[PDB]
Amino acid sequence: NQPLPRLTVAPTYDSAMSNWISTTIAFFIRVVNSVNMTATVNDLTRRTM
Amino acid sequence: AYNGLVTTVLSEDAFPDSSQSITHLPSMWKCLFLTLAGPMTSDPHSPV
Repeated sequence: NQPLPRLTVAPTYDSAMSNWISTTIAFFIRVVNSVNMTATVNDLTRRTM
Repeated sequence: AYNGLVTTVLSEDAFPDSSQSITHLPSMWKCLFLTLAGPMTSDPHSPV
């Protein structure tokens, strides 16, 4: 955590929660593009995933 | 003339609250009307 500011705030990716959200999504993309899903799932429905 | 018997001071509703930032325009407009009505008051703590 960090103390609050009284300047105007804006969504930022610096926050740890954001980092956690980013890594899991990034990691899953690797699950979708793994060999365990390349052989079964069609490629056109893998780019949507 | 009657300073020391009654001192006219700025109102407690005149100052902007501590929390609002200067980015809020009506809270900085109450700071302009306060600095101009500053030395008219006979409070010696008015210039602080």
